[PDB]
Amino acid sequence: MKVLEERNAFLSDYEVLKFLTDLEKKHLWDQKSLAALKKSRSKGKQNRPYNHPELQGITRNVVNYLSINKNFINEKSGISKMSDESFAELMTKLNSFKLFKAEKLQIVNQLPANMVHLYSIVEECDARFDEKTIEEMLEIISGYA
Amino acid sequence: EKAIPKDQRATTPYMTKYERARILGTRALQISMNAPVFVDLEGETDPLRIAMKELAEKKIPLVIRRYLPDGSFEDWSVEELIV
Amino acid sequence: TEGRSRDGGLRLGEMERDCVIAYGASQLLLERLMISSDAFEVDVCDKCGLMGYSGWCTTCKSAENIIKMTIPYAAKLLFQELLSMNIAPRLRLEDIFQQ
Amino acid sequence: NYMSNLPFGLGYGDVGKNHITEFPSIPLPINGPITNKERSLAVKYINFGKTVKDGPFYTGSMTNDGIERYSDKYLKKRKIGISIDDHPYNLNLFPNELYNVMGI
Amino acid sequence: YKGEVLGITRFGLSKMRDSVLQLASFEKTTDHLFDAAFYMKKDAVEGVSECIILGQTMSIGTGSFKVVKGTNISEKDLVPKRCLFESLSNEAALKAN
Amino acid sequence: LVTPEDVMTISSLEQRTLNPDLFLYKELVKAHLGERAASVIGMLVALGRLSVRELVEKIDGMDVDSVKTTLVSLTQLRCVKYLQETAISGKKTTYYYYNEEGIHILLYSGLIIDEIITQMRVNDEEEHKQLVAEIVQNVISLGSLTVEDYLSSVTSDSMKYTISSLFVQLCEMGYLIQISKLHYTPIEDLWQFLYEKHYKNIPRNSPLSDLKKRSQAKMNAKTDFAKIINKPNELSQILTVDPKTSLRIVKPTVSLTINLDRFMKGRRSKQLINLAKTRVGSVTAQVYKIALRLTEQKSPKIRDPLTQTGLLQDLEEAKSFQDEAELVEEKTPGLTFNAIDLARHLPAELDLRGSLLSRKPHSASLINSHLKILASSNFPFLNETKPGVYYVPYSKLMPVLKSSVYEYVIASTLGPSAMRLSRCIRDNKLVSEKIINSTALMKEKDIRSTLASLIRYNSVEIQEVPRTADRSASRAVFLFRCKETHSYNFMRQNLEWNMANLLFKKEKLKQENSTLLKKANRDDVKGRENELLLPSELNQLKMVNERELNVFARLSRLLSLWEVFQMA
Amino acid sequence: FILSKIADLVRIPPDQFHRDTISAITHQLNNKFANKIIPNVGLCITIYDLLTVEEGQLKPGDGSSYINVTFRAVVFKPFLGEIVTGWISKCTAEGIKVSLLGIFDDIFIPQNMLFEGCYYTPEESAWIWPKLYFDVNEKIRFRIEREVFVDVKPKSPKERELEERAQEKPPAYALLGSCQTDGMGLVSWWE
Amino acid sequence: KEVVVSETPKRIKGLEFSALSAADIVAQSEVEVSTRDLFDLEKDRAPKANGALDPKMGVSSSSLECATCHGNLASCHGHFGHLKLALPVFHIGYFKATIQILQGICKNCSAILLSETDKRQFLHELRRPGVDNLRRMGILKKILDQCKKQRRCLHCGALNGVVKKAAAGAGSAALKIIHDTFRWVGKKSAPEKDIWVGEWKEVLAHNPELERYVKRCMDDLNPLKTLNLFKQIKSADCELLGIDATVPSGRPETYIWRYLPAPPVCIRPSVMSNEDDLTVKLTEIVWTSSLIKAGLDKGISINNMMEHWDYLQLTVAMYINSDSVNPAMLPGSKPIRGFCQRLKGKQGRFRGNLSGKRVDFSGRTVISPDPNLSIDEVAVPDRVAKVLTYPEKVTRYNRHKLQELIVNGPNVHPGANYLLKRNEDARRNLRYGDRMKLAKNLQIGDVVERHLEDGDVVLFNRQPSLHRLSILSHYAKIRPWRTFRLNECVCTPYNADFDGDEMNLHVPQTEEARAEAINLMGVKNNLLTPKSGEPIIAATQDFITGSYLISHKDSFYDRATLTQLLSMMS
DNA sequence: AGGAGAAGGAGCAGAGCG
DNA sequence: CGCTCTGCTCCTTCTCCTTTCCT
Ligand SMILES: [Mg+2]
Ligand SMILES: [Zn+2]
Ligand SMILES: [Zn+2]
Ligand SMILES: [Zn+2]
Repeated sequence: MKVLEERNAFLSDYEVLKFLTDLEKKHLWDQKSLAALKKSRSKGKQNRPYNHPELQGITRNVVNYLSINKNFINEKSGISKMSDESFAELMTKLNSFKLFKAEKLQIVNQLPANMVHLYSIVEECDARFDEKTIEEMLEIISGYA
Repeated sequence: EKAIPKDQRATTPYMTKYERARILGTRALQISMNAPVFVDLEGETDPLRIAMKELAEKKIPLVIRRYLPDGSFEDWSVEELIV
Repeated sequence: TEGRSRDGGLRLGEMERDCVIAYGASQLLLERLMISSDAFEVDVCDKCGLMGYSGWCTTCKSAENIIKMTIPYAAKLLFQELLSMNIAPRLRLEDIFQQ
Repeated sequence: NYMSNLPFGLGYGDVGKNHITEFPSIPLPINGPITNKERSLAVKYINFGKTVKDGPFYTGSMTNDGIERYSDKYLKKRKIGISIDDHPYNLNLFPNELYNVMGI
Repeated sequence: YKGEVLGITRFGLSKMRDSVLQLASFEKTTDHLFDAAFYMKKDAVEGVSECIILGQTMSIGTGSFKVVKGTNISEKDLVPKRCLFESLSNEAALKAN
Repeated sequence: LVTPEDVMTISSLEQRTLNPDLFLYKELVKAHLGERAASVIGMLVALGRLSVRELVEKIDGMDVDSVKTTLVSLTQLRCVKYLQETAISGKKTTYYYYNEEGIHILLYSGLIIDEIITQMRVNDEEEHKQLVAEIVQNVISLGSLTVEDYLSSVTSDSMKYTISSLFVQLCEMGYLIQISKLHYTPIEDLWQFLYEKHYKNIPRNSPLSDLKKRSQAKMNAKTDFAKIINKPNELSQILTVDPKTSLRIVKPTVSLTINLDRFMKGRRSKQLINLAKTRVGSVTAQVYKIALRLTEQKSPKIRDPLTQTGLLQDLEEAKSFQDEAELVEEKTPGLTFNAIDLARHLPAELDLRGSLLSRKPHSASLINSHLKILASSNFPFLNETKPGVYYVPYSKLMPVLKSSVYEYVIASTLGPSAMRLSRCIRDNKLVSEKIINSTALMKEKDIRSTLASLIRYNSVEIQEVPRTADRSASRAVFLFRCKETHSYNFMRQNLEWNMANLLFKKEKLKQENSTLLKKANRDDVKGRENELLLPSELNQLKMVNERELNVFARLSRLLSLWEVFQMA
Repeated sequence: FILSKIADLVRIPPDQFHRDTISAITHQLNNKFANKIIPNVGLCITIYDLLTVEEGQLKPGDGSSYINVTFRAVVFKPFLGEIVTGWISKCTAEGIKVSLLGIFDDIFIPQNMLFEGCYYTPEESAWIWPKLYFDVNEKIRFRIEREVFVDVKPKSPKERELEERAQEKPPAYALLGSCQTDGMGLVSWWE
Repeated sequence: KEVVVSETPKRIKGLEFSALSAADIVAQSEVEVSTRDLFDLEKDRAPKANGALDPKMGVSSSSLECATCHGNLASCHGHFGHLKLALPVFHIGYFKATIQILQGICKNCSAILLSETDKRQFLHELRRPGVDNLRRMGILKKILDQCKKQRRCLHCGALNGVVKKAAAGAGSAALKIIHDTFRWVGKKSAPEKDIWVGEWKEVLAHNPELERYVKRCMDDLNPLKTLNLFKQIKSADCELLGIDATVPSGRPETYIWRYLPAPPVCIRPSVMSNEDDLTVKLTEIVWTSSLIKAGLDKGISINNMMEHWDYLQLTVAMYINSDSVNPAMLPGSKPIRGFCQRLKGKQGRFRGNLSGKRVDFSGRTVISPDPNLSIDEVAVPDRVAKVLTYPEKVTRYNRHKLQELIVNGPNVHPGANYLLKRNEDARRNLRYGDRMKLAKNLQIGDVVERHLEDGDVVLFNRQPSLHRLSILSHYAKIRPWRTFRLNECVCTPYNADFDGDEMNLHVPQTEEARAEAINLMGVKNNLLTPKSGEPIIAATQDFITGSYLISHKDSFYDRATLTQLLSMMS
């Protein structure tokens, strides 16, 4: 019952969508089961593994939240439909612009495409750099959507 | 606390009466609480007799942990111990 | 009860439990001497070895170190009588599992 | 009947009820008002007991997160620590066993 | 077995039993319990008498070994995993500092 | 009604079980050092002498390192002793003790600073007061100190003489001694070491008998013990040295500590003055105030010559200590004094002119009158060697001081009828109830009530006398005694417990109210907390500080109360 | 979101022996840690992986396999340098409570740290600025300054009985933030 | 909200014995027993608010409520009270321990009568890594002899004599301790003796009758004086006495009666009313304590007050153990049942209710023979087989047979008696309720309590149980008569002789108990006695004489006789 | 009962003494 | 050299514990 490690590697808001989407794909996918599917499995009429209500509800709420538009703008999120290669190949500009932090996860999902949003993403963002590496980050991290 | 390795084990390889009775009782409990079995049933309802049949056919999925007085132990299965 | 008229249970005495020990039968002793005679659930504190009630310590008013377990009702009664003199039989608990 | 007994100075009305206050009732004359001398004595007592606790010989203890940003940088350090090694120790007064923990 | 001839009486039975519960179960119950209270005798519950009194499982016979059920679980499907992840965090400042 | 649950919170029945010695020492070290020091000190006091591995095995903390750090801190504060002994069969195992006199410095710190400030007579110069206060504060708060460390702990290019000339003045008055291994060594163990090596170098099969050999070892180790004990107490060779073209300056290398014995002697002088003020005039006691201060520096040791703790008392020969005490207290040349000596040190304010009525300029004939008054008083305040010679008989004045303080505590707590009955039974011996009525003239019902209220403490003992073979309480006649030793024993434990309780209450209050002291530390508590608004916070700070000051005042009064019983 | 590492004891009933060992371990783990707060680490969401599984041990009366297992779960716990959106539902004159999307609404962002020119209008007016205000069911942004926990439950049985006769701590996971810098409040303020 | 919760199984590891420190006794209470009236009578014998039967400590019947955790005689575990005493009194369980503590310490300063090196050696001997009770008792006794040998306190130089207890009788003056200070000083002059004679000179002058009683009058240790001495014993020397001073209540002062815990009413229930001895005795305790408290402030006679204080001693002494052989000291007055009497004897707690009990699912009737009964089998009457159910859990392999048993119902022998669903708690009696639909709605996790059938494992027993073959596990066989039947071959292990002999039957109620019974105590597995290894189950008188007559040399059989004999054999 | 255990006495060689 | 301690060794008085239970 003991908690061993308080925090492992930061599970950024990129895999927290893929894992939940795969879980829903494996059991209780509602994108096509709403058509009145009546597949019988194990002879009980349940026809689904893991009827578990609590996990299904919370995973639906997380997938719904990450499917709603990422709220840097007022219609997808920009992370729900993120190609896997994109996360591994848009890393180049983020790493080249040495922010000197671990806020790479902060930008990949929240507040691209604005100046005030990028400014409030990090502290004294104007003071640290205001010459060329604000518009570059905006045009890179906003170029996905 | 540690486990005596498989290559060097110094205990008897003959199953004992106590080990046999405990194995049968535990398996009977497991079956009576609706566990899958691994022998052709024929016509039988008793978990005890199903367990006896499984033991005779050598198909019980349990292992025995033997505790020496110092505190180490060895692991013997039911398909290894003989009678 | 023990009446000839009531549903008087049959006594499994000292000699009989000695025979059953000699056969080496532990679970049968458990069944015949606790389960089918007087099995009682109790709550015991883990920092002090004292039985509580309803998940409450009633000696260190916490309800945070309470553990449930089954003991003979005669054992419960003996512990309460021992506390009624100036004897405090503190019970120490250990985990069954964890190797 | 165990209720027949009764002392002379006691009537039936007084006995039959066990009541021990269990709260103290006889004070000491030392809890009067304060005096200026005792006031200044308390002030120096307060300065003591405080100076030692803020001193090196404490041995008292029986969000430091891992995330790194610029807030951690140029952050005013709360305190400049001290150790057992700092204070000058006369080696004769201490047994040999304890030399390892002190800075030789 | 303890270097001297100890009988099978109550006085002899204080040989190596060291168990207040079973000594009280046998004879001179209150004397033993009061002595255990005074000297703070701190016995362990390992003897068969204490096992019965507390309704625990004996350590002899069928209670002298442990039954264990093999989990039958492979080993290569227990590796840690995170897909296309570690490109950013550590390497964000792996140069110029 | 009050339920048992409410009892455990309001009333102190939880603390009524704790031992007074363990409670007070543990609370003191927890207040001044912390939780690890309290753990180690509590384990030492509860179990006794222990080693480091035993300390690790006992205390939950199994980190030897933590134990070693706690032990070095406790040794620097000299709250512990050590005895590094070697076993003949092999290796050597050190051992640790709890220092009674080390903790009593924490228990007496404010009083110690008070005495050092007042005795230097630096009331004239302000900076002198701050200087001596800082010296004594730093010494007590650091354990041991050197003049080199103190001088390097000041800004350079200054007048080091101003901060060093009083240091030698401190060392010359006995308020500062050098520290050696005898301070960290048990007295009885030292006596055991010295008693041998004198019973071992005896010739084999010597003509002297075994009793004669043991006696020879006793009186041949007593001299070495006395030499070793008196060495650090009074040997001014450290301050006697003098570097060229310089003043009398102490040796840099020697490390200094407080001298608890001198402070205890000063406390005894204060108690004697305050008790004398209750039997003679203020003018007579004014001279007694300076008579006691003159002989204070050379006064005999107060609690013990360290020789009662050193061994078995004797077969019957504590008379060999009583006689030596009388011999020292009289035949000390400093202790003996005449009416001429008191003239010079007499206060300037005192006049002595009209204080005396014969038949019903600081003249020596005035002093002799008051000293004769002191000798004539029922309390042996002074005694005369020869007509004109004077000395204070401590061997006979301490029992009367103890008995008077005890009976006045009884008067202030229980009834004046209780005081009268206690003195009646003490003056008498084995007095029966009828005789109590006869020689006390008080109603028997009231006498019985007060006797019962007095037996709840170890003040009146009952001596049964049975008239039948079976000691029935109907056929027996009951007597009474006083048993002064039991009564003083109970009185000191009660006061010690109450001091422990007060310190515990203060710590609890600070624990509950540290939430404001945090903001106080944030905003520079001294004088600025008004500017931070929060009038509720300021009022709470005010009443908690008032409670703290009251706690300290009551603590000091309790100290003065138990001092006399702590004597022997 | 972060990843943890927790050891535990998991009991597998004989009914589920037919299933895969990992497929039953994950099921009991999900039962235990479905949508619940683990004290002093945050609110767990979902078991992510499984790293250590001991051999199942049986006690003398149950017949089930008791297994020690260590795993890495998915937990929601931002610290300081975070930014979370959402919409506000319920407001009261003690501060403003903004909601998530059906995960938890136990976050309380005070009015005093909300920008500068804001105050509570009891005239049914949403807010006041000295020059724009938000209202219910509109997009917002904020931060968290300090995260607090509460785990108190010392209810004696008599206290339980009296409470039941007469009939608060909903949140065991409470967060507090601020809205000082421009950019928060609402993203549709601009553009 | 919805925090995680955990439940880890736990095992008993060991008992640890001590005494309660009079702060634990108060932490242990819900009320204080102040009055002497059991019932207020203003509400028809409703118990008093602060009396011996105060409802806060539980209820004695099932029609009431316990006012702490509201529950009847069933669901209420029980709660304690406390009972403060006006004057300290001895604890008869710890009386000799109090004597032993006194004999080892100084009676003036309460320092242990040992030397620092001597006590260091004893301490080293006590803490040796391998030391058991026998070695510890030996070392402690040696310490006792050494301190009894010491003559003068090393700290205060006082005088210490023998500290025996005043021995006058079992009941009267038994709990009195006398210190004989001047026993070891003979032909010597000591300050203690001089002070003694100086004290005694005054009394005789005023009272010339005590000249006869000049002797005796030892230093008596009353409970209050003894308590005040024990509060000063240092902690560092508690180990040498037999006390662990590391923990609170590890103290010699906690073995003196100053608070009496008031037992739960569960322990002392009110029968159908009539009270019991424990409650009566504690009412008497409250009575005498209140008398002492009221009289102390009234200045009642010291001779009178000490006579009551001695009476309160014997009252709490007889409530812990009935040992006042001469009860004539009690004006009201040894068959009373104290706490000690509730644990001793053949019929006490240990030998009557803990190591040996009375069990459910058992029967007893006369035995009869049955040759056609196989050995390994016992024949059970149908009448007792219809009441001795075995609880069979529904498990996907017996659902059909279980619902057939439910349909048959308790009336027929192949039937069931109770039903217990998974989610529900109480058992549904099958004597009523249209068992036809219950059998249809039977699910795969319920438990059916069905009659004893052919093949069920049971235990069989005869008394007295000399060797282990007095109880053997058989197989059941339902039969039309009333006796228990067994094959005459297995009569030898029981020592049975069908002359009116009765035997006991037990039906194990769990799978594990069943399997161990049949696999370890089964007749086929116990054909050989373990005292020699020789057969014990074999032929008997007629089974032997018939075999001999068959195999005699004079016996010749044709084919018809041969084949009939073989058919009879099978 | 019998049957050992245990706590207090009572005389006694021993060993040191001036 | 009797005397006088310190210590055995011997002895007397004082409680505990006695079988299957059979409902
Ligand atoms: Mg017969
Ligand atoms: Zn507790
Ligand atoms: Zn209750
Ligand atoms: Zn003493």
